[PDB]
Amino acid sequence: KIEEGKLVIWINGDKGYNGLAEVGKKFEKDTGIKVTVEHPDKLEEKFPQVAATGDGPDIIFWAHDRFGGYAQSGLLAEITPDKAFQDKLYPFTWDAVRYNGKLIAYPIAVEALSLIYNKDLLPNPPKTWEEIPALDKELKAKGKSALMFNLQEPYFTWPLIAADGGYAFKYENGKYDIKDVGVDNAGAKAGLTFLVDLIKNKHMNADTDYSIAEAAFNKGETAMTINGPWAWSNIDTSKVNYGVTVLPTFKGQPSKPFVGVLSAGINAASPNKELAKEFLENYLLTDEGLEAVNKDKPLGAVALKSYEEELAKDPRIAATMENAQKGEIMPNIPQMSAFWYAVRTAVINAASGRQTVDEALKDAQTRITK
Repeated sequence: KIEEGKLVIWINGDKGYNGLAEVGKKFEKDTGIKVTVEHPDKLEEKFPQVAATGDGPDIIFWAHDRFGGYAQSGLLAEITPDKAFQDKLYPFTWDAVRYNGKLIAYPIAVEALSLIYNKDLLPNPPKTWEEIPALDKELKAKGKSALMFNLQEPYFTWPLIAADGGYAFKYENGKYDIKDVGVDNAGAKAGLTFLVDLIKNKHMNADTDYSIAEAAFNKGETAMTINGPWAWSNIDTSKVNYGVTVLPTFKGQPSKPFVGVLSAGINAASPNKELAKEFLENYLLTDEGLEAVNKDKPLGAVALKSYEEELAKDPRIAATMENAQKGEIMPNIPQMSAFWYAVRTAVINAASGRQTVDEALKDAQTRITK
């Protein structure tokens, strides 16, 4: 039971606060409803504290992965965006926020991975995964390494398997297959095989993580680095020209790194569903509101086509959104998240040498089909 007549909004992201806060003010100005915007980071540890007591915000934002636990806990209220919004919602992302064949959530922001590399040093990046350890090899004798993936965590080992195209990479005439299981493919096995073998070959480091790479970036321990665009904010400490290319190679043909679409829900414990309703439909999912939020967050973030139509004007973002279709949208489905975690444990058991690639993806398969 959340207090009536109030709108508490737990925003989720690096910034975006002022943008959404100003939108919250506009809501309060027109409705008279007191709006409180905040960002209690570490929801993984903090959210449960209010979730288990029937408390929390009225509106709350989650990552494509983290959201699955939000709906799983049963704190997600039914959400029905304006019919026009559902039309402006692309099938790729509109289905991504469904569950049990029902629309349960709405997207707010779109992010994707990539291959960030030192362009000044090597303007020609690895064309494929076989050319990743090629640069680790050249630096191997130099006491350095090109690849700086988080390998202690499954962050950059899960998509390593998926990158090959044998796992979590489907397409059917404007649709995606998230019912099949990819870990049983040799392509999926190859990705995990690459991990383990290249660790033994002293090109990859299972110990390397965010904090190690971050320190390496600030200290300048290596001549170059290969990592995602999320780590680029730490990579660019060197103040040199870093370039970007396609990280994954899908059946021998690269296209576009996987696209993680952030989404938000409404607290079931909120009696203020009408306040979240009006805010959502009138403000949050309005081009003006999306622009306000993207005042602090990257402009690439988009909820509706109606805003993507304005992003089409941007030579760079338009091309990104076009190429985004060449990848796959990550659904916020609770079951899909659990299916990913099945592999996220497999990649670590194999990296640590607890079990083989076959055994690792065997256990993953079982967990996915469970």
